[PDB]
Amino acid sequence: QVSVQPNFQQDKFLGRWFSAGLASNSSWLREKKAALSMAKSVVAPATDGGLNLTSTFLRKNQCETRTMLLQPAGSLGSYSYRSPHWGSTYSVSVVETDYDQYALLYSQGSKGPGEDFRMATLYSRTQTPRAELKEKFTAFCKAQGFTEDTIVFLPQTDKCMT
Repeated sequence: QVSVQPNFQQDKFLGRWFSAGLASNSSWLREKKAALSMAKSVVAPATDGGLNLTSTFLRKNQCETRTMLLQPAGSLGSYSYRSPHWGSTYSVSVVETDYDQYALLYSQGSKGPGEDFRMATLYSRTQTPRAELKEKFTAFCKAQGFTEDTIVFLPQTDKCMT
């Protein structure tokens, strides 16, 4: 169902990214806003196989850091994530990227109570992606069935980014 970036090259996907947009279900957004803020996300190879995604961001008056392990799931650019909290698994795909400016990711619940969860994410090498990039994101989000009220862009911030 979900496309992956053709000939995905993980060697070129590493290092610092910023979360610049998201889209998800109505309910999740109902009490997870206010207020979502921009995250700094660092991508590095995992010795257990796959990639570690380490995110830092402002939440409840403090900078918080979290690490997500993404393991290969069958095709280059297609990964799986197991939540350590209650154990749900999620498909996480790098749908489209140019490596040096943007990446569009798509996450879907696979098994567990998180099964029906669907979320798209815009990652950007800069904190302020061009209008054209924000349009690639809106386009993918709408094509996947997200309504405009569920598509949220996250503004530039300095807090927790250093």
